[PDB]
Amino acid sequence: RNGRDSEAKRLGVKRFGGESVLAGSIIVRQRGTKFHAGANVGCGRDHTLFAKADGKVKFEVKGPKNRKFISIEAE
Amino acid sequence: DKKSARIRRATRARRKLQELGATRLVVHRTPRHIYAQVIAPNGSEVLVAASTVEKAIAEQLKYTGNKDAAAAVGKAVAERALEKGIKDVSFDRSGFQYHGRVQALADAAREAGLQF
Amino acid sequence: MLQPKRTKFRKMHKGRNRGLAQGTDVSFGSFGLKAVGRGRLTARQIEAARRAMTRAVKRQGKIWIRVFPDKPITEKPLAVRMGKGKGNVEYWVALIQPGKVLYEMDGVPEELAREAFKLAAAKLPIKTTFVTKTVM
Amino acid sequence: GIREKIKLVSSAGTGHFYTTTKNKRTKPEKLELKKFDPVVRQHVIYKEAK
Amino acid sequence: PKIKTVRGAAKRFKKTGKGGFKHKHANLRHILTKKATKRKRHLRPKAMVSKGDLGLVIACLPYA
RNA sequence: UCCUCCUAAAGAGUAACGGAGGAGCACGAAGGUUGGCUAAUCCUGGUCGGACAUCAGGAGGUUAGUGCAAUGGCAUAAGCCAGCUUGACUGCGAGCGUGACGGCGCGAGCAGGUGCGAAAGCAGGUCAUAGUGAUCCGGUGGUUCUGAAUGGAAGGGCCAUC
Repeated sequence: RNGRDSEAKRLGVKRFGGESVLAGSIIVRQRGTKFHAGANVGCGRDHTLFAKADGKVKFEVKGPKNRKFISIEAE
Repeated sequence: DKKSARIRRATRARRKLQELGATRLVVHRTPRHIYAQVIAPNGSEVLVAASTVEKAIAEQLKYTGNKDAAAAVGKAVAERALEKGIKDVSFDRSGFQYHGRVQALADAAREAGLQF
Repeated sequence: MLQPKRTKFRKMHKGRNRGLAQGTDVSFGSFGLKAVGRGRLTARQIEAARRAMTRAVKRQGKIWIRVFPDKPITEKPLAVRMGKGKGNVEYWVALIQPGKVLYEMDGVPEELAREAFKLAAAKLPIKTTFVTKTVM
Repeated sequence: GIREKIKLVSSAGTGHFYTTTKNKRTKPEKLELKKFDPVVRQHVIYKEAK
Repeated sequence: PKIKTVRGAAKRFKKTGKGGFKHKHANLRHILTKKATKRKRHLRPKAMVSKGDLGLVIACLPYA
């Protein structure tokens, strides 16, 4: 009675650390918030992370819970 | 714990101001000697501070830690900030209800030039 | 007939038996039977070997079983075409890698221990050897 | 799908309307939301209707 | 005989200056209550025919 | 047909009559904002009351909860309570993700007019991911856009919707 499946949602990181992006570009597609928005990064209703400014994207770990953050520096 | 509850209360506001990147007027209230501080957006340096703990401001008001004290400190921060140059700031409750002394300090500050 | 209780899933993938054994040392008794070859032992084989030693030692000493099946195996019924879903679970097997200690034992002389293990190994499908508890 | 669709008609003379859904079994009374009417470019009261 | 235009195609595609074709979006006819205003708003303007199916459109209406 | 996990070999994708489960909704509030709060499970004392109602204290730190299966996420709580409310708004939309295509998804910002707050600010539905059906034909309301001699009308077109 098996045989059912769902179409893959093509999640994952779209832009990796150290590459320039344009404002509004999608950086990470995720179900929850595995990565939290940092500086110049906005979070969508579906927890999508997009660039709010033009620059280089970088990843880092911050906070007491060592949770991962994505930031953008104007470079 | 009173402190733990207060920090938890103000964490969301502090984070919101931090990511917004704007100078914030932070006020600390106690049974005596209400404090006030102006913090740069990075959060690493204090632009200017005032309070009723120093004799320069504690030599006039009858008692520190009342409505009159809050107005004096709220006023005191004003001309200091205006003299420094910074005009616009974001008020931070720091987990204190914006009802009594905190409101009086803010009301004195806003009417003294630090509109926000 | 060792078998788990209320396992999470009825069926599981075939997998592979690559790698190397972890429980390679005697931990409970003073003598043990180490696995030299690689393969899988069914629940029936484990029961048969256990009965052989208990009779050999005449219920003297202690017996430790260091392997549990915890892996169902299916088998299609005779005269059944390929497909139409996974087969039904038939028996449970334990994957054995070289160096795995199968049974442990204590409370008997070394001489009597050797024959007891030899009888058990005669009813197992994998090459085995006799080992003694080491000091550290 | 017991929930059924309704029409919200602006209190102004304009014919603009909104469309939504509601459950008549639980909340049989009318709906009086205050929404924006672009024909007059003002926020007005919208009444439920068929 | 001269080629016959596909009349159904001629009622759904209009030719543009650079040889492209504009068509109406195909999800704004009915069942509109459950749709977000954002999706309905974006479907209102006319859109250009994709490259892959452009060749099919050319054959359907060789005259227009 | 659609959703979640595994198979799937640490980007994405990836088959089988392979292994497990769900959906064809619900909610004018379960939405928006402002203010406040922080579980499960155990130990001790206490009427009915008893292993398991409610009260007090202690260990515990989220094993709780999150309208609905699963995964990811959630203390700044996305979890729980209350006040005021309709941003579940209109016209757009830089720039991206995803598809052979039809299409689907995210979105800063601008104009108009609103709600909450002293304010910075938040709000273009709901913690996210299922709750859905192209085109044709026809119905309803608005709009002189058109209306085949002229002035109208019928019928079409455009917009909203069935």
